[PDB]
This record gives sequence, C-alpha cells and structure tokens, in this order.
Amino acid sequence: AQTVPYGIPLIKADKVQAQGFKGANVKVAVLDTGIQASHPDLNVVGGASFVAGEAYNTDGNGHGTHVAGTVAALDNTTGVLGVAPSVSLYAVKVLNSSGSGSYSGIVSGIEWATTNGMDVINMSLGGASGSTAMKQAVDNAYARGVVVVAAAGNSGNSGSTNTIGYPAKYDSVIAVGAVDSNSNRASFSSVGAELEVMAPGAGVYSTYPTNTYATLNGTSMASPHVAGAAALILSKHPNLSASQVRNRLSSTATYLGSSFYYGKGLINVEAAAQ
Ligand SMILES: [Ca+2]
Ligand SMILES: [Ca+2]
Repeated sequence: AQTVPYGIPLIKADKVQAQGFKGANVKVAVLDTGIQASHPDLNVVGGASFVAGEAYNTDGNGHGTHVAGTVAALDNTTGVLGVAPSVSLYAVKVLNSSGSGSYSGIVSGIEWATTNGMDVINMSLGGASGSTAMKQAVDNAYARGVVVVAAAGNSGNSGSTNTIGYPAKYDSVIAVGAVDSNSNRASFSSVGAELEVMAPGAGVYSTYPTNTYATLNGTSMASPHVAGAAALILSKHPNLSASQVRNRLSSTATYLGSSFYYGKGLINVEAAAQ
C-alpha cells in the first residue's frame, strides 16, 4: 500500500496531481548526500558527484534519499508519494555520508545542474556562512532560468536576529521555512528578512535507505516540498520563467503572520498553479 504523507495534502499537491499535472518532463536536481537510486519508490535518471570517492546513486547518510522522496517518490501502490511524482530526478552528491562537503563541491554541483538543464535545484543544505563563489553559482543558475530552492535554516529565532542560512539568504534563492502537521511554524525554523515561504518540515515521512521509509524534521524537509511544487507548476505551465514560478508560490501562499517569521506563509500549489 502507498501512504500519502501529510505534507502533500497540506500544500494541496494532491489537488494538482488530480488535475493530471505531476511534474512530467521537469528536471529537478537534489543537491545533497546522494540518493539511493535502487530504492523501489524512486527513479533517479542521472546525476553527478563532487564528493571524492563517493558515487551519487548511493546515499550513506539518508538525508538526500529522504529529500528526494519528498520531491518525487513514485505514485504506485508502494511506500510514499512525492509532491511531483513524475519529475525527472537527478542526484547531485555534494555532501558525504557524514552530511558535510566542501563549498567548492557544492558550487560544482550547482554549476552541473545549470549546465545540464535542470529546471529546479533543491539545496536542503547550508550554513551560517556564504562565499562569493556560492553566490555567483546560484545567481547564475537563477539568471539562466533555474528555480533555486533552499532550506532557510534550523537556527530558530532570538529577538530580532536574522538567522537565515546560506544559500537561502541569497536573493536568487527561495528561502523555505518549516511548519508542522498543524501548519504551525516549527520552533527550529530560521527567521529574517529573506524568509520567503513556509512548507511542511516537522515529522516528514519519506523514502530512506535501504529500501525503507523514515521520519525527519528540518527546514531541509520543507525545501523539497517547494521544489516539488515548482515542478508541478512547470509541468502545467512549461513556458514560465523562474521568477514567474517563484512569484506564483509566494503570491498565493496562505498568510501565517509577519514575514520575518513566516515569509508570505504556507505554499498552496493548487492556487499557485491556477
Ligand atoms: Ca510510492
Ligand atoms: Ca540555505
């Protein structure tokens, strides 16, 4: 049997899938710890590794496989169900099995995705610090028409401090915060002027190695909901620019409160894809 994780109806991705738009012919790169390509509920059609000695189609951490399943777990009678289950899914390994990687490897992965015609980049990753090379890579991807999505960070809030991580903080990247199954902001969700939209991030059930399923918490679970939503929109409206996809997501989001804490609110992909 197949389970529908709560995030799929919460963002109204089920409604868009029922219209017949499921991400077909949209290319999404998951820049992470790899993807377990042999998982029965995923179809990884290509990728690249920039982690020395690690293949992109294996995932010794689990994070990348989980993120990938939120985007793209196959619609069948097995496992779970992704936001955009017909996407062309690419594993871009930029983090090792311990979840860390050089920033130049992350840049190489962004560049690979751009050169190879990805429509959407998901970076469920980041840190407190950026770099000129990282900013240039995401800026170039967006300028060349890629929708770039990243986790806002899991640093929470403290007074008025801006805790958005990089690359989410760059203007070319959609910074995604996290809500739970009640649609309440998760306390770990980072905050600040760059926070753009919210998506399900607490208690997110997805694919996990080896051939299994697991529940994780983080803004890095919220980001792939937005990446998948972008792919749903593009599968219905293939001629849109990256900015047009991005604005559909933020202009139709459900208001949750002040943008510092919630951005424009919870994405509603049914409304965004109208
Ligand atoms: Ca499935
Ligand atoms: Ca980030």
